Amino acid sequence: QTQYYLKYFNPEIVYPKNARIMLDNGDIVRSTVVNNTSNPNVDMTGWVKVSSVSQIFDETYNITQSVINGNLITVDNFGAKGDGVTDDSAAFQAYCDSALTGQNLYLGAKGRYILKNQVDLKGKGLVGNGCGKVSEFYYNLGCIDVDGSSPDLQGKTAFINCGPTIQNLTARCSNGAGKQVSFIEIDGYLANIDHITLINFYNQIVVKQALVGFNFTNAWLYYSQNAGIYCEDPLNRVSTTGTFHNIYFQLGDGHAMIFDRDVHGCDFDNIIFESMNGGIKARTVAHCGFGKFWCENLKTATSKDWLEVTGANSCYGNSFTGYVKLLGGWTSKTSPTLDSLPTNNYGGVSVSAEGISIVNAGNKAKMLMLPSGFKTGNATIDETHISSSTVTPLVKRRVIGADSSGAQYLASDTYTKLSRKWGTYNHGSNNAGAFYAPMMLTYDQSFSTPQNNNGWKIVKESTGVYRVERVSGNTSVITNGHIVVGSPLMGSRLGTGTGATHGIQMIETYAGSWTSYTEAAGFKVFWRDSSNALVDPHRFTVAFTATS
Amino acid sequence: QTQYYLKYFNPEIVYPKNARIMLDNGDIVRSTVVNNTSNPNVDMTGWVKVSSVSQIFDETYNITQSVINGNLITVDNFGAKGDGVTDDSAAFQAYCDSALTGQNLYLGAKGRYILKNQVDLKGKGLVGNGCGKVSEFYYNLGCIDVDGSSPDLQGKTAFINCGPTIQNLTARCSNGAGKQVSFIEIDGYLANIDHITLINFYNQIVVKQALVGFNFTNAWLYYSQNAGIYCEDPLNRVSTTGTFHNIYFQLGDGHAMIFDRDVHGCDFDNIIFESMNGGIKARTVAHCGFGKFWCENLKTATSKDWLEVTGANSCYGNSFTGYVKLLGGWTSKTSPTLDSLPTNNYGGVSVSAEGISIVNAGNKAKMLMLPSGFKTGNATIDETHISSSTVTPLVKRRVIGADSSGAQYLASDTYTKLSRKWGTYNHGSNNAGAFYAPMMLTYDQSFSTPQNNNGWKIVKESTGVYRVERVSGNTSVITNGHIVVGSPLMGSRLGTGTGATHGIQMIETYAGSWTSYTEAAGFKVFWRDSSNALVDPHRFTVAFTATS
Amino acid sequence: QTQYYLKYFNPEIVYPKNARIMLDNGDIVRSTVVNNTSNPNVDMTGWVKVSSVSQIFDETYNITQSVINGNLITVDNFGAKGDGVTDDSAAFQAYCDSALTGQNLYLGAKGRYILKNQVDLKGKGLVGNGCGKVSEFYYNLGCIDVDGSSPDLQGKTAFINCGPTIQNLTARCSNGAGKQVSFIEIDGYLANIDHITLINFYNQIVVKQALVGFNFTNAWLYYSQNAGIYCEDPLNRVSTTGTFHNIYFQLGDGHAMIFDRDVHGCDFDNIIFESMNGGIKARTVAHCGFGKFWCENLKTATSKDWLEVTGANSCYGNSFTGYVKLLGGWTSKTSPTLDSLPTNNYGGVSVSAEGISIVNAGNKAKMLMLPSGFKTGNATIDETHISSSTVTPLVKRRVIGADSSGAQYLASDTYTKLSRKWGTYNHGSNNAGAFYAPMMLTYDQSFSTPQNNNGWKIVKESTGVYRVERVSGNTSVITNGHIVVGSPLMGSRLGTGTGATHGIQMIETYAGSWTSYTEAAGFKVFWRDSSNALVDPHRFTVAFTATS
Repeated sequence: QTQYYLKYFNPEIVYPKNARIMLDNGDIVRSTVVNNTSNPNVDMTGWVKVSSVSQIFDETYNITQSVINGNLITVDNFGAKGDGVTDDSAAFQAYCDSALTGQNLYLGAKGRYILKNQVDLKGKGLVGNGCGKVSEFYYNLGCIDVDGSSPDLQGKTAFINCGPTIQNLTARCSNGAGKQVSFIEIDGYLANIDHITLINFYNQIVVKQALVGFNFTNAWLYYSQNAGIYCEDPLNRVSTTGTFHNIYFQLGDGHAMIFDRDVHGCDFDNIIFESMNGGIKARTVAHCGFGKFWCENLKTATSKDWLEVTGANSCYGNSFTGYVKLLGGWTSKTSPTLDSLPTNNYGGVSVSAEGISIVNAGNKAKMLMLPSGFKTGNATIDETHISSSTVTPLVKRRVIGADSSGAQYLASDTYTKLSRKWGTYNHGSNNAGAFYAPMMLTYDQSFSTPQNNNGWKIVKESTGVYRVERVSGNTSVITNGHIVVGSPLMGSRLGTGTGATHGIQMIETYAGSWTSYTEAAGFKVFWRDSSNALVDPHRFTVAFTATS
Repeated sequence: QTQYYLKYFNPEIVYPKNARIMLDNGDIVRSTVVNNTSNPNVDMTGWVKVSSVSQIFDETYNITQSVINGNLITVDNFGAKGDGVTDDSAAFQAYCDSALTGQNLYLGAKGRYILKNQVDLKGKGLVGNGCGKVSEFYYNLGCIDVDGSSPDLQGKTAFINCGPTIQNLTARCSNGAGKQVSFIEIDGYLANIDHITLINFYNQIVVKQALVGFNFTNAWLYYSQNAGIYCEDPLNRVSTTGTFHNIYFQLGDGHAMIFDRDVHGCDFDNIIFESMNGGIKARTVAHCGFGKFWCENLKTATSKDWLEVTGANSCYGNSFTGYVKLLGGWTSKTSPTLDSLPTNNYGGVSVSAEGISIVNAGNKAKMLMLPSGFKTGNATIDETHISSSTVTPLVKRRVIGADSSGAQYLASDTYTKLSRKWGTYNHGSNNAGAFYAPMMLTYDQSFSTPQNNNGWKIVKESTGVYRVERVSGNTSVITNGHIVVGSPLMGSRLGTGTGATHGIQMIETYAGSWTSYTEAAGFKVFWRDSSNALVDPHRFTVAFTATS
Repeated sequence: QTQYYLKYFNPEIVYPKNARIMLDNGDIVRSTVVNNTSNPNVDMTGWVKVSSVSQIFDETYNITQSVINGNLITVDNFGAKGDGVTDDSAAFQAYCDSALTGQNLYLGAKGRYILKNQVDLKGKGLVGNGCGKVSEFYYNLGCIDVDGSSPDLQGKTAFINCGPTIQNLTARCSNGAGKQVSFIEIDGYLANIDHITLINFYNQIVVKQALVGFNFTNAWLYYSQNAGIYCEDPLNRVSTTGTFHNIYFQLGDGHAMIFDRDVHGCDFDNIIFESMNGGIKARTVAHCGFGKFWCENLKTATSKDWLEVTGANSCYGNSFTGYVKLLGGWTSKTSPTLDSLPTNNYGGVSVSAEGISIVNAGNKAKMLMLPSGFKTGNATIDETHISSSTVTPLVKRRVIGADSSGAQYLASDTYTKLSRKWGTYNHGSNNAGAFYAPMMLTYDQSFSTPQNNNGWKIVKESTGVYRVERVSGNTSVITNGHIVVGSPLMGSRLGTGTGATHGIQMIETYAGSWTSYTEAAGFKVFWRDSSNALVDPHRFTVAFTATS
């Protein structure tokens, strides 16, 4: 009939260039060649389908719709339904096997994509259609929904061979309790994971080999059965330089993070553990940074450390430099106020409003600064030079008052091998002064061996005459020193109670050393009774200084 | 016919399957059924429009253009013009009400989208078409432009019920000065806000309820009239675990951030306040981390604190661990060098090149470490054990010289209940030594009650005989101690100037304690005149040590 | 003609509205006007091409495909091939010159885009099609590939006038060794750079003018010939407020980052230098934050500092608050344990497991806290008040034992201008006690001038009578003090060995001061021989305290 348009191929006809007819299925074809006698139903040489996007043009750019359709390709291009029912695993696989697709796999605008079989990403990363809250509202708008009841997924990871990107993604496992379905495997060398929400699964993120240049941020990781993030490191490569920031772990049956082996130089900050059964676990944690942690409640456990390091002396070199909030059963081995152990401390510096402290793994030494002052873990505080080769004494300066202008006066002490003093100053008369801790030394004829202080001993020279003298090898001297002789015990060690009167005489180092330069090797003590006869105490003390 | 193609529906004709005719509007329809006698102008059963994307195919994928058009949906799909003039609010609303759209609302590639009415996002997040600089160049390429002169927006927020995402967005309010138009309301529980530029508005980001798992980064927030970020928390839920990083606040008439109530465990880092009239304000700030801030100039105010906490003793537990640059009127209550108050300190640890300090809110105690040493806020420095149950003394070790090999020699002190000494060593003779601070105790017959030092007092036993003895309950002993008797004041308290000679006798703890083991309870002092008769001074001093 | 559809324009025909004919090229046109007699081959007024996307509709939205094609525009829209061979520079330029394109330039889904000529971005930012690993696998899926052998690119930057965004991008330079081809120029004021991988180039990122509000994160920067990031700052604006996080610099022939001039208030964290020939270099680094750095191996250099600051005293105010790992030749001038210099220190606070320290650029002073205690860089440790106007003494409290309940007993010391003591307590008898460091002062008639301690000196008054007296301006007093007179040197400075007996008498400040209130100005010492005659020693010591 001439009242509608419809012509099928006729073998008797010669079709000119640009002639249009219908294929037997009704689709229109256009001849691209002169003298066309080929049947387009069996042989499309010399014909094009007019309803193809390669034959549709955007006049704004003078290009085909075919070209425009290369701007963004998703799993929907390969037949994914995203309908919450149909298995889309074959469409996901076809995307990853395609020659047309780029670095990443993309989801379409709206969809709940069911997966019932493992997808091999073939090195492609994963970009979703939104990072949603943990609710059906968001799952229905955009997510990957792994069917954990699928026999082909039991004990397996849903996505393998992930590229260096996981982002902008909501992913859940439905009906997988007890089936050990993990979400994704990604290599530890070079990754950017950000803005993800993962729900259920056994291990949510499975890291292959070891971390290096691995960046993980802004993740809501809810209801994992074993771990949020799991790194086996089967070859013991040793993980390094991983960052873990802004991660919310909630209501996991296991740990937040499990490293079977060793972690060096990694950074963890702004992490939340809410009703988990474990925090971060590793064999070794070395030279890592830890910032703020908020640890609130345990799922079924009664007590757990926020950081658990299993190796002996294998937690060391760390920076615990943010406040760790502990509520509802969480504990810490990293608090500045924690007492040190002789070994197996969690080694590092700890800085928060609780205190500023520093400790090593394999020793009791620990220093803590608080608003009130200092605390030590080994009953000892050292003061020395930063340089190990410097061998001068130190000087301590301490505020003791005001000068004449009203400014703080800091007085200087002395602590050398030969002198212990504390300085002062009289600003009324403008004179320096000092308080002294003298050397004290006692003679006692009942001693088995003479008492020695700092290379000096007291010996009897003759009746009533005692030398406070230098022993062999003592080349130190007294310079203009102060001398006080103590009280004699006469007749016996207990004493009779009788008294005696003393005088002194200096012992020079060389002729005139004392007379001219007030240098002495020591001094003699002479003891006399009330008749002025020389007499021998059983015991007496002397006190002296080696400087003025 | 005959020289062009055009056939309208004719009720006398039976249209076979695949027949094509034109609707009365000129659009071509194709029959999908045999024996078609239905008028496609009134009833499209058995017909399809050939210019629909459901009838156009991409042969590369063997799918319709309709499917490909599900890859990315924007407000442009719902009639938004983005032309800088036409109100697009209805198109934005239709997007949010549509069954076809995903987690987020998207803008088209290019457009300045005018909004004159409030949009209810219905839980969808917001993704823009670029995070631009603050200039018309970027607004013209891609932004949301809220008409602040619109009566329907006065006193209201432009977008309500935002989902968990705001990203890649430029948004401004035009002609809204004095109209109190705010930009967006987002729930505090689970948010990722990043790469945004917001210009004008009253409150730019309005947080509903309280922060928890709320992450905010990389934002240029210019010219707000009240606040960049405002959290009312009307139910006093208490905000936690919010992160605020890489935010540039510039030329706001009010504050950068206002929390009407309480914030716990939040992190703030790499924040700039340039010509604002306020920094961060809250009622309570507890266990929060603060990193680097650059605060330069105030808009109209003369002086403002970078952090303003209004509650009494409600700033505590914090980490102020980055440098805060203060220029042009900004002040700080968190500097390490700030003197402590007896109460209402901004409590926390403060660490920067200005000093390392720690302070609590409700107490004067504060410790500060600087290159020169230490400073205290309460005129006191404590030194004790980390363990509160340990009750041993401490030992301090201090460099005083070199050993014979040239290495540093650290000498040990003694400070027990019974002994105060400073150790030394003579490496020439290989002898230890010590400097002493003895107990001193004075007898004075004019005292109302005897002087007591450490459980010892001096009493007259008989003429010229005095006991330096233990009082009731003092079970401590002298072991091989040093004894020095001081100078007598004879005849009166002032003294006559006459002298006397002393001797001592030990007082044993048990028979033979001193003679055999040099243990004593105390000692007697005997005083005699020049004729060797026992005499009584009015006043005299003794000095002794309880150890050698 | 009757068995197919084909009709060309015929000037004898009047075409009704909706009539369809073919253009001479075979494309169908439809008349949009009644009585159409215009030839569509020369004049398209009154006609539309039916295969244009402006004539194709998505019935789901009731809009044209033309509108949908505004959702995402890429370089593919302007003829870019992304085929690894064809120069796409003209297509990139057309995109940037187009009225249709938004804030940023976008790549299509898949392609290796060759550029042989410089592209002027015209203020558009750059968004790629993935941030890949450093391998051909990823370059083939999606990258920009700059032809470094192109003569038009020698010595030039490939992209100029970049907008505020660079993201989600992989870019390499092929065959550019020795040709000094740099990648991109971007203004320092307001930038967000994230998730990029850059390979080869001379300078990878060229920052124009100076940093301010410049945010750079998550970047793998491999094989640069001069620098990963270069900032000349030709006008000396001074760079501020830049953030550099999560950057992996690997196998560069030059530095990671070069600032020719000054940097203030910038933040660097989680940075890796692997086999580079330099770290960060700048003229001045002021008030910057440095976090974790992992520096492992040098490419050809033997030794390099991770941070190199060239100006004298131009590294100051900084926070070195993360661990810096140094392996294979990297060195540091920022370690807490490094000895201080008199000048040119890298000034700042340094906090890690190595120690907690603080130092200024232009002074030797440095304090270090370690597990064992403290170390100083200038042989001095100060203890004072935080307030510069407070002029009271300090009290130190130190654990010395236990009280009767078994709690720690902290004893208090005394260090004033007039007194030095250490407190103790006897919990058996419940008595306070103290250890004393007295003032010591010696008389010697051979001194050129009298010895003075704290405003007191000893003068001869008459035969055998000596005054321990206040000098002019000393208004301080003795209150209930302890007095010990030392041993006399008789006859000469050396001493004869004869002795003498002393007594004392107080010198009052006013009549009755000592007798009634135990206040004294000083005291007299009287010396007598065995016949009780007054005698003059040549030299003697006194020790006394100004308080009890």
